[PDB]
Amino acid sequence: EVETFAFQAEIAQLMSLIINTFYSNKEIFLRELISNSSDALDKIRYESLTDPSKLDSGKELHINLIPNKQDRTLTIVDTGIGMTKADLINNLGTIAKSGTKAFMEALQAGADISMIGQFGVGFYSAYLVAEKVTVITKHNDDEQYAWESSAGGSFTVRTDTGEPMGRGTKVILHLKEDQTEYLEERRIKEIVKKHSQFIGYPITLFVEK
Ligand SMILES: Cn1c(=O)oc2cc(S(N)(=O)=O)ccc21
Repeated sequence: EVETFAFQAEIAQLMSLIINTFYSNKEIFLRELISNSSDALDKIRYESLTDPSKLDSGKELHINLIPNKQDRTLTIVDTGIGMTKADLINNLGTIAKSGTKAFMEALQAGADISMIGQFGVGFYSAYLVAEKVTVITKHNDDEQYAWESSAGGSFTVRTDTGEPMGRGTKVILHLKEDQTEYLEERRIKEIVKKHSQFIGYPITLFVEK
């Protein structure tokens, strides 16, 4: 059972701007997604401070980076708080409408796309390098869901029947044909060292056969 939704007009405009603007510094997508994962891990850690049972779905707080050259996917996995179905539909738990408004005013006033994260809509920087993005997520208060969009004004949400995750979020980037450098081990390490050196959770870069 697959539900198809239209993006709010402002969010469709944001993804069009990300996809169509000439902007060479695409590597910041990874910083933005890792920062999102850190934020989600902060949230479940804070909740566990007064209620330890919130970690019954998994005690480890970490971030894994999983490149797959056969599938041409880069997957960012975290064991953070996750998102409910309502969160997914409401722009993946962001205030994307007012964030897009502020971001686009900043762009016409000196800013560049690399500062997208200061406006709370850094997730959509995934479309700098991905033709399609799948988000698998599991929140303690809801079931496991899959969100997916190839932009173009719509996204889908369905119940996920894949591997159960316990708790957290998995962002699967289906990379553009000319963006496969972000599957290379040395390129990912360089980006993590450059932009994510002070993230307070272990980041594990998986290797391939
Ligand atoms: C293939 N794959 C995937 O799609 O998500 C994964 C998560 C893990 S984890 N973080 O549990 O080691 C390991 C492998 C995968």
